[PDB]
Amino acid sequence: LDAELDQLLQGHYIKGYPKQYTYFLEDGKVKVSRPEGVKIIPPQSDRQKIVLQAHNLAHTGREATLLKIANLYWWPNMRKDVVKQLGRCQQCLITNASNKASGPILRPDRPQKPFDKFFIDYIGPLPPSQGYLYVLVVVDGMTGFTWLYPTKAPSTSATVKSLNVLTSIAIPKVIHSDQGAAFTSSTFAEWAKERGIHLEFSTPYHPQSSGKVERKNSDIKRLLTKLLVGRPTKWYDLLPVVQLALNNTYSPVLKYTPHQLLFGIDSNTPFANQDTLDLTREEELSLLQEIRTSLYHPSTPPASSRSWSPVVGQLVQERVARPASLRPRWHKPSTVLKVLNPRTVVILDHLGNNRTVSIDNLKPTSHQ
Amino acid sequence: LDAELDQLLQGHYIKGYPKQYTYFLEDGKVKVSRPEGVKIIPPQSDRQKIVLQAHNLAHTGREATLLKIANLYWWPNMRKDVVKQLGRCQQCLITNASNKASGPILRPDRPQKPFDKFFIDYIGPLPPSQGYLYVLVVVDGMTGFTWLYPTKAPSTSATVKSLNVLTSIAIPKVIHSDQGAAFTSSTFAEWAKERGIHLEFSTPYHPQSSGKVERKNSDIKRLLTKLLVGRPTKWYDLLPVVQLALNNTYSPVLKYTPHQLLFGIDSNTPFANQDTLDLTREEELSLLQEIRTSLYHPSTPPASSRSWSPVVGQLVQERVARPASLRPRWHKPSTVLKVLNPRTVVILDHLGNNRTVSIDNLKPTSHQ
Amino acid sequence: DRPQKPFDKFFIDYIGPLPPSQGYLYVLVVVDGMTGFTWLYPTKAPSTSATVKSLNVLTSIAIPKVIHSDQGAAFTSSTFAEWAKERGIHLEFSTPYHPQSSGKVERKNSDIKRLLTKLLVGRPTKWYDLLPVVQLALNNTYSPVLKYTPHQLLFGIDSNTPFANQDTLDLTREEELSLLQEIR
Amino acid sequence: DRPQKPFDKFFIDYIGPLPPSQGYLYVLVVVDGMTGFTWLYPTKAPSTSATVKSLNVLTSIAIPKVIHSDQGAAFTSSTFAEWAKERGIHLEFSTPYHPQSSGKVERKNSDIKRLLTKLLVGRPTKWYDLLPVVQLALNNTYSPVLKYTPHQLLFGIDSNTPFANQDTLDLTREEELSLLQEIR
DNA sequence: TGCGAAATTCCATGACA
DNA sequence: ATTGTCATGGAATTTCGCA
DNA sequence: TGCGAAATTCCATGACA
DNA sequence: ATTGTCATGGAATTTCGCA
Ligand SMILES: CN(C)S(=O)(=O)c1cc(O)c(O)c2c1CN(Cc1ccc(F)c(Cl)c1)C2=O
Ligand SMILES: CN(C)S(=O)(=O)c1cc(O)c(O)c2c1CN(Cc1ccc(F)c(Cl)c1)C2=O
Ligand SMILES: [Mg+2]
Ligand SMILES: [Mg+2]
Ligand SMILES: [Mg+2]
Ligand SMILES: [Mg+2]
Ligand SMILES: [Mg+2]
Ligand SMILES: [Mg+2]
Ligand SMILES: [Zn+2]
Ligand SMILES: [Zn+2]
Repeated sequence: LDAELDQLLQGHYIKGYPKQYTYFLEDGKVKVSRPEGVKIIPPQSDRQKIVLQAHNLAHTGREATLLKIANLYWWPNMRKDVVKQLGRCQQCLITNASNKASGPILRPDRPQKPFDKFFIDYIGPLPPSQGYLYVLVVVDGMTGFTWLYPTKAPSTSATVKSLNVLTSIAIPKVIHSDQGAAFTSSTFAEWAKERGIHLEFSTPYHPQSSGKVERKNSDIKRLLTKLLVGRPTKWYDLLPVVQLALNNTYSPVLKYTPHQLLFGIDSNTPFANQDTLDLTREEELSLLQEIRTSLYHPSTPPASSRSWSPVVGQLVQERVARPASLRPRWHKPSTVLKVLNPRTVVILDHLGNNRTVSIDNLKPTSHQ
Repeated sequence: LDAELDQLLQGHYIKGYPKQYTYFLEDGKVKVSRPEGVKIIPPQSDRQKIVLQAHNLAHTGREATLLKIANLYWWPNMRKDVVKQLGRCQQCLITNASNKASGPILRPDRPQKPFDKFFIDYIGPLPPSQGYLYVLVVVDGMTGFTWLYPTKAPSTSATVKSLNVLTSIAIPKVIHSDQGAAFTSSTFAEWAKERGIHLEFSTPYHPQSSGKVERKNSDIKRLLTKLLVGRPTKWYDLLPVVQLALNNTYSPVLKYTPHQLLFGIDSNTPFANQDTLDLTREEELSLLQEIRTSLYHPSTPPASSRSWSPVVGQLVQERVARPASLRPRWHKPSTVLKVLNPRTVVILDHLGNNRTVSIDNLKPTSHQ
Repeated sequence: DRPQKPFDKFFIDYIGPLPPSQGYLYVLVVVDGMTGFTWLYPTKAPSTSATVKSLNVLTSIAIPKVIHSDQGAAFTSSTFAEWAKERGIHLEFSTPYHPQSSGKVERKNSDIKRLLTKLLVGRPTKWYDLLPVVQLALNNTYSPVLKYTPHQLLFGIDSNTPFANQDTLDLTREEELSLLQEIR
Repeated sequence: DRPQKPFDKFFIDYIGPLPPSQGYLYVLVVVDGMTGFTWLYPTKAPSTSATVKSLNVLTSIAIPKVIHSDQGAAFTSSTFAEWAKERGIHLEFSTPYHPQSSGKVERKNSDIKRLLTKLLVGRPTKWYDLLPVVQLALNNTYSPVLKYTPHQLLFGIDSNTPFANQDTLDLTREEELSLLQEIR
């Protein structure tokens, strides 16, 4: 306040105020003749108020706030005071966008065996077809082999029915799904515990985590659309056709079809491969075990030049799931409890709960 | 057909069939012992049918189709036949996605003067506030200066009313808008002709073309949201506040506020700049004319490694605007009549009409 | 002492009552002192409330350091004073019965009254719709004293509506006839 | 001559009528010849229509080169023949009154009948719900002749449901008592 | 022992509510 | 307590056929 | 005639239904 | 008949204060 500015007027050096400038009094205010013009030096005790008034005009960031202040004032290290206020404006913290990208995606290992891990998801609502509106899609992680079930709703009950049919063939170690209501119910949890199946859930609002099945959903819809061109959208009867067609389609990068990865030999479908015609089944199965272990696996791509990776203790904010009109897109800051992997974290959330959350649904809180 | 394959069996060389391989007869079919195994060489007259059957199993692209065929057959230049069929499958052409990015965006010149060009647009529907649901946003191109009007609907009639108020100040040479119903009506066309104002419309479904005003819409909503945190969304009374706040906010890259760019001097608002206090108005206006001509202008960024730029005569397909569930995302191919600029074209459309269309809403038809 | 500037001082006044037009009876007239730029607002009354409502539109575009007016009731109320105080606007009153502004402003106000009178005869009820064209006319009128229009001084550019026919502003034989008939 | 493979040949047959269960009366039994893998489908009748409907589910997972069956009406109809022809499936019939398949298949069918009989006593009406567990049991049953289960031969891996207790399959004193009582 | 053409591999692009 | 994916078609690169 | 720190500029990121 | 934009806050770079 006055002490600092008093010593200044009588020409004694205060750290932060360059000595080469002439500090005077005028109209009751301490002033300074600076290259850009004459500015007022407010007392220290006034500065927070000033920064806040300037910031609050339009809730501006660092430079746009500074530029307002600099019109009338000069003092040492103004930006440090601006940033301090930026870091405390609740309204800015929860409304502004991030300008840091998430760190590069993980490419988790392909499950080692068929039936190690299923990925399941719903597609729909679709145009009504025989009273059906949805498809349960079940994709085996190792093979890509896919099962399709028409349903009337994306319910637990229709999931259970379909999976009772599917698991007639084999029981998977793990079923991975997103947090759809169908999959997160206690009825579905019981259904799986009864069978020794572990349920694994995606972080919330992050369909990339179910990417294996989401990507198959694309192929399913794309083929259905093609087969329905210029006809009414009677898709129900094409599910079996699409299922078989996709299960026998080559992945160009793998040089195998999902059917081949599951069975190691084509069934009686068109253009069946015949290379192992002279092998015994055991020789065939032995080649299959080899084929399975040496499939192409992609690697984590380069980070973008301005990504961030989460650190224990960091303040971060979770994206608001379905933000109302004219409401913030971000929750209040919360703390990273645990870094599960570089793309997944436990945070101590906006209430008081632990939440496991994708980094794609977080921003690091700005201004420390 | 038989002629070619006959000459082959009796060991005479046919172009395309490598001489070093043994071509024989068996089970009534011409065959060949190739490194990967024994394959059937169908007669030329059979090949189109084969390619089509293989393709049609799941409407696969080049490699996945080839891989099916290669299971049973070999002939010269198989991929050329596959590609020929890919290029004729209507269903594939209109359903598949593109894998080529649009060429790099244009950065059109900043309009030279205030009132040269207005950009206008609607925001909403918003939560009802005094019976109002929308905002007309009018942004002066040169300055960024913005006018806000609450309306009950995004109608021609409310646009006309608001602009009658705005044009009390000055008449713009050009008003740029998207193809909203409000702006494309004959009533609005008359309203503008009556005043010597040229109407300029964005290509359809391409809000980037109204980017000047869209970008202001973001700031408007962002500030409204901040001011409404923890209060009910009574936005009507904040429009005037937001208008003034944004019109007096610095652009960090420009070092000016829109108000300054329009008037060359701050009005009685907080932190008013005072650098020209000792200039006459004429000196001030002269500095303003200089400031206006030397603003930062960004340049066209680098093309992505796999972009395409449109060429007169090219077959291209326009994106379907609001595609129904299970329907193609692309229209049938059409021809580029005219390249207006590298990002904008006239095409002879899916009916028989000329359409001026953004390249972002086109893909080049695949397989020539 | 510093040169005069736009927004230094706004001069405000009411004109009316006028014949009803879309329910409106008065015009609040605002003239910027330095540029001569005019803004007009239709009101239903010369009240503080109508003034605040109209000036809230203007002051969301630009805020004057000083408002000058006569001692009209609307302008001398404690409400209007509170309004100005909230916006850091100084209020300035001419002494009662001695209205004074500046030559430029007086001339501009004279023009406004005359232009209004001329355009209302024949259509005394259609003025609401004409207020935009009136302002453009006024604001693109060449100033003999300064070498420029208000538009040019306010924005520092030519306008897209030059008003080349600097007009009569005088009432024709016909218009005097029907103006003396309308007050019968 | 080429080694036997999964999908070379499916053996199909009906079992039933059984007591009603969720409206169903029969089980269509499909056994892959090479692996011994079993699939079961509940039907309301041993008709061509129920067979086509059930095999449409199976043949949307894998298509056999040959279907083998007895001369049941469902399998010898011209419709069923058309269905097979459309899918490039050869149909194969045992001569009437002389049913023949393979040792492995015969043994597997015997197991199916016995396992079904054992699990229905006590709950003759609840078999619909048990069909999945039955198939898993059958398909994870070790083959004395081959060193592997059908699951292992079909997929080339161990299962997550090994059925360690290779079971009695014989009816206990109690079960014979209530099985001779249920047919009273 | 190198050439021109074909075949194969690479890989950015975009869509899975 | 978890984690993107992969068909696609031009382009880049490798291999093939022949000498 | 170079240093440490502050100030300014750069610029990827993301949102405008 | 047309065409992206620009606030944001860390990082990179330049300038400032002093010697
Ligand atoms: C739109 N929501 C309600 S959602 O919470 O985000 C949700 C919920 C679900 O259960 C889903 O199956 C899907 C979604 C969104 N989405 C499309 C999508 C978008 C981007 C991607 F990267 C991928 Cl992979 C997929 C889904 O498939
Ligand atoms: C959603 N549609 C109906 S629309 O046809 O596309 C449409 C119609 C309008 O009139 C609009 O004002 C806007 C939109 C879409 N959009 C948001 C948006 C999205 C991406 C961008 F790059 C930019 Cl700049 C803006 C608009 O603001
Ligand atoms: Mg889902
Ligand atoms: Mg999904
Ligand atoms: Mg719009
Ligand atoms: Mg818009
Ligand atoms: Mg008066
Ligand atoms: Mg039988
Ligand atoms: Zn703020
Ligand atoms: Zn196709």
